[PDB]
Amino acid sequence: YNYYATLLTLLIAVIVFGNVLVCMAVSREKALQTTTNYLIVSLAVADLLVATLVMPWVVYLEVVGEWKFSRIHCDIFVTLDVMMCTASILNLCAISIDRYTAVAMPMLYNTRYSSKRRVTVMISIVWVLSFTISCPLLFGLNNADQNECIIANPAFVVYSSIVSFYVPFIVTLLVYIKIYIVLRRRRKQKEKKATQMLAIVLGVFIICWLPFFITHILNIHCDCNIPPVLYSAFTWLGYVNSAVNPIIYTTFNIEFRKAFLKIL
Amino acid sequence: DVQLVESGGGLVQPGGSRKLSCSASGFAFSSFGMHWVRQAPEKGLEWVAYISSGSGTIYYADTVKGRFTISRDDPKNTLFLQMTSLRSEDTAMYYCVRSIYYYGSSPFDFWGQGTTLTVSSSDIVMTQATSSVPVTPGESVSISCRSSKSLLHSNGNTYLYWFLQRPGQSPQLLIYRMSNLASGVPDRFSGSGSGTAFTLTISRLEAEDVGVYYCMQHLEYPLTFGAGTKLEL
Amino acid sequence: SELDQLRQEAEQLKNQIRDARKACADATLSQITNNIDPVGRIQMRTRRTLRGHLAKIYAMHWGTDSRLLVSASQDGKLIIWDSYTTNKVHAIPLRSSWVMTCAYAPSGNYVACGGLDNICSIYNLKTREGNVRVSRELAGHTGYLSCCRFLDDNQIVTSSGDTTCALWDIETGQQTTTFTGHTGDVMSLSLAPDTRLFVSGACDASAKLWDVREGMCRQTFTGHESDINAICFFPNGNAFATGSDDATCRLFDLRADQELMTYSHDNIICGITSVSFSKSGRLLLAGYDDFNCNVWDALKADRAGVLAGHDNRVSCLGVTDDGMAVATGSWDSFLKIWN
Amino acid sequence: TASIAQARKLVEQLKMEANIDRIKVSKAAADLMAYCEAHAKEDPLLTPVPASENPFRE
Amino acid sequence: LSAEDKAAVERSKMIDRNLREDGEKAAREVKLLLLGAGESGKNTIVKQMKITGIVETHFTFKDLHFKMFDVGAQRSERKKWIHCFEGVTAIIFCVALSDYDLVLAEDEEMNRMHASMKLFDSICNNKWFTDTSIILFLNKKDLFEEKIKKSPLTICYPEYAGSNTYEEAAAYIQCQFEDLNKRKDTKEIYTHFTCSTDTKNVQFVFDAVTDVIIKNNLKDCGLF
Ligand SMILES: CCCN(CCc1cccs1)[C@H]1CCc2c(O)cccc2C1
Repeated sequence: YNYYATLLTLLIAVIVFGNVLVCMAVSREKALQTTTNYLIVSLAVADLLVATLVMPWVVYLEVVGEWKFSRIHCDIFVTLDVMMCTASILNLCAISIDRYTAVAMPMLYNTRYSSKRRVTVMISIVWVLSFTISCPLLFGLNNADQNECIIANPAFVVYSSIVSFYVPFIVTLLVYIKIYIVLRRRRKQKEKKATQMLAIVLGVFIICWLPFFITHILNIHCDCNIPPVLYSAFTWLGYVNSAVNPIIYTTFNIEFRKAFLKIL
Repeated sequence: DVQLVESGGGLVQPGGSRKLSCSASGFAFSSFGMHWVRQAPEKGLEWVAYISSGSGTIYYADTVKGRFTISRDDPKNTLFLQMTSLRSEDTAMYYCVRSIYYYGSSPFDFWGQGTTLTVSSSDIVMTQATSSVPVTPGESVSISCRSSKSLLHSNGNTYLYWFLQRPGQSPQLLIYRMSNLASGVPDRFSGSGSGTAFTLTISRLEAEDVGVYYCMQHLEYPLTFGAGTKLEL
Repeated sequence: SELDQLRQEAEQLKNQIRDARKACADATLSQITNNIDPVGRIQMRTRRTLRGHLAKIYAMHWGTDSRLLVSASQDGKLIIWDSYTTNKVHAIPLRSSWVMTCAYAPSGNYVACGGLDNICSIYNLKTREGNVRVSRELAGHTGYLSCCRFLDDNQIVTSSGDTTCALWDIETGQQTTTFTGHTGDVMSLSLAPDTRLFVSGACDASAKLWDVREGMCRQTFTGHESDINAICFFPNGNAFATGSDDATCRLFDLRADQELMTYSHDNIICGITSVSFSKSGRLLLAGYDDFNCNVWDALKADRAGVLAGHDNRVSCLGVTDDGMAVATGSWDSFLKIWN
Repeated sequence: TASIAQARKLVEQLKMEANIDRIKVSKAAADLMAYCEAHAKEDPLLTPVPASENPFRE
Repeated sequence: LSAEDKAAVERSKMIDRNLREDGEKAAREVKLLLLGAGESGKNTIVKQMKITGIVETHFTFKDLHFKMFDVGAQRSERKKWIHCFEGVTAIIFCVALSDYDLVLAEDEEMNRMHASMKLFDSICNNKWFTDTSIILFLNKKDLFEEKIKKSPLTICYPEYAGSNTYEEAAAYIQCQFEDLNKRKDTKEIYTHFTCSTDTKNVQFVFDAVTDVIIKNNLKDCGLF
């Protein structure tokens, strides 16, 4: 299917482009090298390893409808799929905890000495936990067939989906609700922009990932068929978050607008 | 004045234990590296142990490594040396010695008055041209020392230290590298050398120049003294 | 009557000295140097970065040994650095954060620094105790200390926000001659190589020369627009350079009694904050608001190079007394040593 | 009153400065240039020393 | 590397360790200018908050250390020393409201209020303070509330509503100062009418500092 293969190929380029510009911008400007913006680089790197170590091979799998390689290549590839997606979702949760520190514990965010320790801890926990959740795939504990090596083992899929999405989603929703309890106790485009950012950011993280991690558990809990076009479309809608992420997390910040216009 | 006083030890049985102690006062002790040096009765100096300023970088001589532990308590300006399995060969006067390391500094520049300890019953060898020389005031003397390795380091400075011990005193720094005189030392003294062999010249002696002169090297731990030339009136 | 007569005599004498200066101005240093071989590109590179200050560096000075350098910052820490090996030789807690200036003695025994507390604190480095401590606080200035220079271990000259300079006996802790002739407040000192003369720049854009024992200004140089931030003597002692908020640098010769050269390039829009010559006298090095140092053939006034390495305002320069290197300090909190 | 004393002081300073011997700029410039040529071989920033002489080796 | 150079590198690391442990302290302090148009109630707020060259004062209130720089002893050219304070959290500024009908002692032409507006405009719209908020105390509240009954506010301004009640007069002073801010998006002026209870004046500094620091953090996060 050449048209679908073309549209799927264009998604790769958009995820690369946006996540490259944010890495360039934070690499250049000292005014951008704040606590959240290393976490936004870490997000953009997880989105790039989603774009490169995962996207082309999932696109080819979706185009040919079959798996062309040995189980060891699936163990590597799908460890990387689950890892880089989980590193992306955990980066959203880490940025949301950092933005909570920025408002609820504002002197700890402000202080250049201790905030570097916090970036170091939270970027490390993001990547270490994303590798940890994927590691059973590198041990080959996914029982999937070499004809079509999509993940098959139900207990792993449920636990991986829970700790990679439902937990960091509930924690992100909780802390972006706290950043609307504060910012609504402190206050009693204007500071309305902070609520507009919380609405856009949760809006995207619901819209892209919730349909996927719902269907990806429902395919186990229902004992039933799912439409392949729907299940694939929600899978792509998941990867679309890695295109949207750099756009939302940078193009709304005025110092990032300037840093992008210096490249562009 | 700057001071190093040493409540120290006394008699022990051989194979026994003692804690040497050196309370510093009148200076910023927390910033100094502290050595211990010792001197057996009517013999030359042995370096014993070291601690740097941060209480890291502890070192020992192989004769005491693992038997002695060197320790410090900067909130009390105090240095310790805890001595275990004391051999008859450990019978000596022990001197606590301060040292400070930075460009142009003089380490070993002040020495504690020393404690006796007495017992019941791989490195640069440094050596000196004689056991002693006869002297009178107003003469000039050229003491000399030899190193088993070139002490002239690749950074260009040469780690030969010269000390004078006057009769019954604790040692005093004369010159910290080949040619650099300490503070409190008169213009009589002047040192020089090729890099393996060296001299200390005393240009016009005074009666206070009587005593035993030790060269020492500081290129490598273990630190090693010569057996010192006496100048004898 | 009399005040207008004296104002007319001040106008008359100002007119007489500008005519006398224009009479002895028989050439320009640009004409005299038409035959000389140009410097070419001075591609210096950062051989060390000294990276221990945690706030804006405001001043630095070399020792005569040309290996140690002092630097001071808004951190309320003054650091002596081994420039050969990046070691902090000492770090000195100042009584105040506000360090507009520091200097380091011709024998390396003493350090001085000033600030927005008008006191020049003098620190003894080579104590019998191992910690650096204050010898004197030289308190008698009426405005912030902008510059310090030791003549020797027991005499320092200082300049201030009160429009004065002062020469102190560091033993008794008091001014000995005091120099008042500016009208703007005073921003920079340099000693002549003989240390009998000095020259200071002020926010009136006059540079004034003194003899430290005569107690009085010999000469006033006034070619600048705006305001002078920086001064250095040319190494022969017969000339000095000045850096201003007028983005030009200028070279003044004492025996010519006037400006010889004007170092400007049309895209430097911004103030010079510090100046030094190189040991031959052939290079001016000048530090800028626009985050770098320019380097100038001091005889031709062509820009010979750039020291591009700072990410905030260069606030300092010093060429070593042996000529081997140039340190640069900036508001980015790092020194960089270039060769 | 005091503005007259200040103007007398300023006039006396201008007179003291006017009396100074000032030499031809050609001679002043040529001596500045001639010192600068004479010390040219002694300046490691103007004419760099080889790496083994430089204390600031990388 | 020699036995002495290894101990000199150690010393350098000991210096760095303690030099960085001092930065870990100096970054937790809040840095404030204190400015005012001469004798302007400034010294009264300094003693309330505590109870040659620049005077620096320290206080901790609700578990937050402040360093306050009374620079008013530097009589000379701000253009050559005010750039020290670029890292200030907030300027504190003082005006005695009583200054509306007093005149400046060096010429007796201009009202002390207009002299303090010249200073407020001069510090406010300056390039070093472009992101730096101003806390603005209006100091001698009681003496202004008394004096305006005796002396109408039109003695200060050619343009006023002519209302001359204390509340609309005091709010017109605040309006006249906050109208000097040429960059109301990059910096907010936190005006306060100074009062006899020490902790009310200190709490306002703590509030405006905490709110400035939150608005600085939100500008880092991209929530602004
Ligand atoms: C859009 C992401 C799709 N991938 C699966 C790739 C495909 C599924 C169906 C056809 S091709 C998931 C697999 C499950 C999982 C997980 O449990 C936790 C965190 C991420 C992921 C990544």
